Amino acid sequence: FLNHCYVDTEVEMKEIYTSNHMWKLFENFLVDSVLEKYVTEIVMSIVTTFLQTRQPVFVQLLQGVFRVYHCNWLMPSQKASVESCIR
Repeated sequence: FLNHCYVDTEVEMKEIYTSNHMWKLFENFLVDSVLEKYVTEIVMSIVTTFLQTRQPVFVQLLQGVFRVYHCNWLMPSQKASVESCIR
């Protein structure tokens, strides 16, 4: 839904995106192809001007090995995580 609403997430006027943003990110990191979907959502979401959520993205790096899921996507996720850490 929200990944499909990423085309709606690139609107010119972002008014409810500032309030709902910073709330739906941490709920997405509650438990974690599901991992791939989570990675895509994480990639879509940049850090707003307001972090401590970077420890669960390393769970994606820690869960990148020791699993049948490959790291082409995992590598992209790691890069995204690095960018988030920089931000």
